[PDB]
Amino acid sequence: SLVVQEQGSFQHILRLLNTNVDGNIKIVYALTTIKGVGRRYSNLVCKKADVDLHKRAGELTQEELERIVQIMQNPTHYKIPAWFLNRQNDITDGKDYHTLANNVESKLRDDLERLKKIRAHRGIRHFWGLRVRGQHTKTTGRRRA
Amino acid sequence: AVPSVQTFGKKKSATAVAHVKAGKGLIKVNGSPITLVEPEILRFKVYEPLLLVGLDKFSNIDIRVRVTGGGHVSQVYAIRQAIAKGLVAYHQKYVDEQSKNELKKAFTSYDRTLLIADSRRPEPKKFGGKGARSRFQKSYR
Amino acid sequence: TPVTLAKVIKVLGRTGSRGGVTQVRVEFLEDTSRTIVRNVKGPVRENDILVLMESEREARRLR
Amino acid sequence: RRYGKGSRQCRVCSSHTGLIRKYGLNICRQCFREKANDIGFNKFR
Amino acid sequence: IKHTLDIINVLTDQNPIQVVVDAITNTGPREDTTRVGGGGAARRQAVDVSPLRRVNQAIALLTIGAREAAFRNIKTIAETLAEELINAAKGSSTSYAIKKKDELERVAKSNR
Amino acid sequence: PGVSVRDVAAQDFINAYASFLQRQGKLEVPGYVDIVKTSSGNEMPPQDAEGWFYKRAASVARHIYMRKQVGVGKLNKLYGGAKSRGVRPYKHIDASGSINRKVLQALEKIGIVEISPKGGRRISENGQRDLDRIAAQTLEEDE
Amino acid sequence: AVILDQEKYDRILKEVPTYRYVSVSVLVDRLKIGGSLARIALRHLEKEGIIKPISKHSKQAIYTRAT
Amino acid sequence: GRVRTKTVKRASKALIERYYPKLTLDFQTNKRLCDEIATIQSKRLRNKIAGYTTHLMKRIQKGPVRG
Amino acid sequence: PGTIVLYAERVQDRGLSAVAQAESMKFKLLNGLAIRRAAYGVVRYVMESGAKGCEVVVSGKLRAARAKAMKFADGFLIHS
Amino acid sequence: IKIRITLTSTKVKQLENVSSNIVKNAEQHNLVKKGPVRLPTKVLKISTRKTPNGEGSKTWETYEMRIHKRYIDLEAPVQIVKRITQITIEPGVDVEVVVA
RNA sequence: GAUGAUG
RNA sequence: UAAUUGCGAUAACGAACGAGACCUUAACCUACUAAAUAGUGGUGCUAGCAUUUGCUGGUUAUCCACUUCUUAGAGGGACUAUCGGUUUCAAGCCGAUGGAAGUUUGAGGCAAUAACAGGUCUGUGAUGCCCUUAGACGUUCUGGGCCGCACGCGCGCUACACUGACGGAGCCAGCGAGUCUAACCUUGGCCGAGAGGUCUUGGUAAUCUUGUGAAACUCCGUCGUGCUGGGGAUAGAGCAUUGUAAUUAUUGCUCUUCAACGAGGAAUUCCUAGUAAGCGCAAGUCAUCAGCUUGCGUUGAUUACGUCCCUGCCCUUUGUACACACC
Repeated sequence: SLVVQEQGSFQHILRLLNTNVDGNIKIVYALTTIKGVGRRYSNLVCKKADVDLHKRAGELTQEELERIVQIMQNPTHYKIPAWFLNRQNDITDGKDYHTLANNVESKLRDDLERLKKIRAHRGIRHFWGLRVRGQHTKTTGRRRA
Repeated sequence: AVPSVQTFGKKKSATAVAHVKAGKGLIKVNGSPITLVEPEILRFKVYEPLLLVGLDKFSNIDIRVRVTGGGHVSQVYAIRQAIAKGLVAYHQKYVDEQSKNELKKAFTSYDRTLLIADSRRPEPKKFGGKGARSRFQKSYR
Repeated sequence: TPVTLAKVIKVLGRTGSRGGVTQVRVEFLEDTSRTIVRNVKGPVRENDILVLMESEREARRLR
Repeated sequence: RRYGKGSRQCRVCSSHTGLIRKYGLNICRQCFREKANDIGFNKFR
Repeated sequence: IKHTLDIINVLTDQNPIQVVVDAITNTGPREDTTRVGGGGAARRQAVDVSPLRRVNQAIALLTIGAREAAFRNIKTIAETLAEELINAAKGSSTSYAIKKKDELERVAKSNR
Repeated sequence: PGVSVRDVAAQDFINAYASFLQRQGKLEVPGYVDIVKTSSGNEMPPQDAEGWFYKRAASVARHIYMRKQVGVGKLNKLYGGAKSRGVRPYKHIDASGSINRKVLQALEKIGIVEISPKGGRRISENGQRDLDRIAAQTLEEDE
Repeated sequence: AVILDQEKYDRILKEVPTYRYVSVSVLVDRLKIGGSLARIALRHLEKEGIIKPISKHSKQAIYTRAT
Repeated sequence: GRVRTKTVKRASKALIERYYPKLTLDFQTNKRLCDEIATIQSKRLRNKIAGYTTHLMKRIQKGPVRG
Repeated sequence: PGTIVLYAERVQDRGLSAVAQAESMKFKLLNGLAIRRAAYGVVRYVMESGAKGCEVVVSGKLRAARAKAMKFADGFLIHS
Repeated sequence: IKIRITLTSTKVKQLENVSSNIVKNAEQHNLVKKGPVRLPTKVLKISTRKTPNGEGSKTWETYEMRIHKRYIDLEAPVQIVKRITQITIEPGVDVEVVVA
């Protein structure tokens, strides 16, 4: 139990993967602003990257930040178990990937496009904008737009 | 054989079997010292029988209790009642009457539950509701 | 303003449309031998001491 | 046939619906009430 | 209650229980009102308030005021009740309990 | 007088023993401690990523002491928790079998526990010596 | 505020001792510092003897000025 | 309520006109006589019948009672 | 075979079993006897036997399209 | 010869006549036994709606059937067990005997 | 001793 | 009076059903008859810590004795007994001591006469009549649907956070259920992050699963008034179980996505103590799936002990052009 001073080099915001990340927020939960990084992906990334979780987001040095970005962009390279990733056995390549930043939304628009051209039931349902997962639409989800 | 006595107490489904015998002041609940009873906040309930009479009366006796059933709160009420009853049953058999009467007077004047169990028992649920006397909401339109 | 205290010496039966009031006879602690009839809001027995904000009012009744 | 609603039938009226299977009675609810006295199920509380 | 009492004796150097009894005795509204009417039109009437009810309603105002303060507020529950009790026994208008005692009495006087 | 494990609060004993095992460093750590979460019911991994494992070992060592025999099943029940399930209400969900198994395997190697007939583990002679020595240490530090 | 600089640090050491009652919340509104930092400050000042605890409880900390 | 029914009032009435000498002013004794004097089908009813009889002996002590 | 044996035994007090008399009505009414004659026949036989009360109710299309219930009774019966 | 005599039924009075007959029959022969161990009663239940068609206020009904198992241990020669198994036939009671 | 039509 | 329950009055006298009685269940018994398929103590063997004769434990093939706790069978007990008030002073009402228990001791089951054109011919090999009776409305087989969504409603479950969320420790119930024309409840060891897989084992049951080591709860920490580490709806990606077969995802696991919701308008529902309310477990349904229902326990308040204002019920008196009966 101790308290120490800090020099004014603290930077309040910082751009990772082209998405500003708050500085006044602990690093574990501050990196969640980057789309594709959830609470448990950050919890693992910081520890695989040897970062003092107890320090706030803006208390990380530049060399630390670049470490997090690299580890996070090719997670398997640093022994991040395959099942953590958000995409596995890609339908078009066979490789495992974790999607970050803008690639999240872009890939989603890809999948819906793939189904639509395939003309499979899921694709038709999205085109019409209705619930896809089989939910009853008689009494729910009316004023959605 | 060593002088001894047995008693018990209850509240809801809790039952505490207290075994007493002449000794050197040992007092133990479930094989641990009385001091380690939990939940912490209600510990002075377990102490209550010892204080209301005086720790002197317990110097020549050993009490071992074992409690089962109920929940974390009703048990503490079982324990204190087993200690109160055990002491008065020991004075019933191995000490004069005048002492037994005085000891019962100290407990009764303070909290009747230390000697006599609580009569309250639960009521069955009835169909047409979530509980004993509550009912489902009713609708007309 | 001051306050005055009186003591209930009888209960004269419930009043109010819905039964929420009680009719009582009081007895002033000081200058006793003066008794007024007035109304109460909650449970009340004999020997209860009331704090009347004003003294010279006397209470209506259903009869 | 190895399972499901249709694998079973009331042992009295061959009805598929309402069947009570506890204790292996295999009788429908309407038929249980009529026969309870003879089966040994009495009404106490 | 354990935390709140400890706090009170820190903040005042008076017996914490005494604060509770003083605050209650300063909060029970002496004069109240009831609805009286016939056929549907309704007007209030002035009535007195019994001893038992002054305590019952006193505690209600105290815990209700403390609880509303603790909501969406950094101060923990134990404190808001501690400051509510300190003020009320002080007869201070800052207390939520005393504010409401005066409001009820004022309406009771206008309807005599 | 003497001392038994039952003479010291559970919280005091568990903290003292977890520190001791951490210091001696003769207990095996399964390696994936930094990844897994101790029960499916949880939604985040344990906070004390350094010493949560030595903490679990401290509890289970005592738990055998109090009882006769236990198993992976008893420990899944013991450390189970309430799932959230979002919109739908809660329900008891058992803990993680892998952790509670590899703690039991680890304990025998350091010599605190042995298998027993009837199934399940059992406090060994050595384990009692280990747990009671420390017990007297915790009480002695009441200052 | 989260990161405390000498301006915000010496302020604590000079104003805490006069308080009648100090706790997690009191240090968050008298001088602007988050609740988290309020806790480490409490567990530091105590170590140096500037405040005396009345009772220590996980979700409620109660201290006072030292004597 | 504690209002007895006619099956109790009449049964006690029959006992007094046939067994006044043997009844006493004591419940327990009257409880045992009603077992030797009348055939009753329950412990509950037997208690009630004897209880009223005791009550009637008290009345007759102070003065005769109509009926 | 040979383990289960069936025996017959004439009843005791034929006039005091509800199943027996209920059948007696069914066969009389199938025969063609009027409703009232039959219902009071069972009541009379039950009572003379020694029964302390008998009740018979015959409900249906007794005389016209609309249905109704008839009651016949003798003595006294309890209900609770 | 060691025997266990488990008895069961749905009506106690009969179960008591047969069981009490067992202890008196054995005690006049001055055998050694463990008195009738009365096991807890087990109560069955069937809760069902009263209505046969699904209309009207929601009302439920509960039924019950009870079982009164006992067992008695004896130590007696063979010549006497032969008739012990043949005595005490009473409707509504089921009896089973296990040797050794 | 407010108001209160209709099938 | 809870009561057409009684006191009485009296052109009525004596009777019958209903209520009460009755039965079930819950609370007491150091009193009777027993009980390793329940428990307790003593002694054998025995681990650990101190050591003066101690504290806590293990041992089902080691034995002995016993019945406070546990099961029952048969009984006892409460009747408002006793006492003080109050009424023609009768039925009773108010209070008090004692007692396990003094609102009919609490909770139920049963439950009258007369009706409804209430619900069911989709429970019935219960039926009248009418229809149909072989390119069938019969029986069965494959594939869909009862889930389709511009909207309106009635039962509900998550929440809107510090009386908190999250992570480690603490650690306690009762009601139940479980394998024939057969695979059921499942311990234990091993494998996997999880789900789950695999080899054995106990139980046709006070013996095993099962102390059902359940949840809320407590203790210590991370968070710090910020749509925020509250909330997890809506979507993507993989991994598994049950089933011939899951796509219109049955369900379960894992990472990603992270919307409405800042305490809710007129209106309106339930409740008088172990009750409301909070928290979950067994059963019914079941191959699979609870946000349902029937029960069970665990933690446990505030506010009346009244009234006829609103909504309705019962009895008498009185008016009526109502009888389909104030619609």
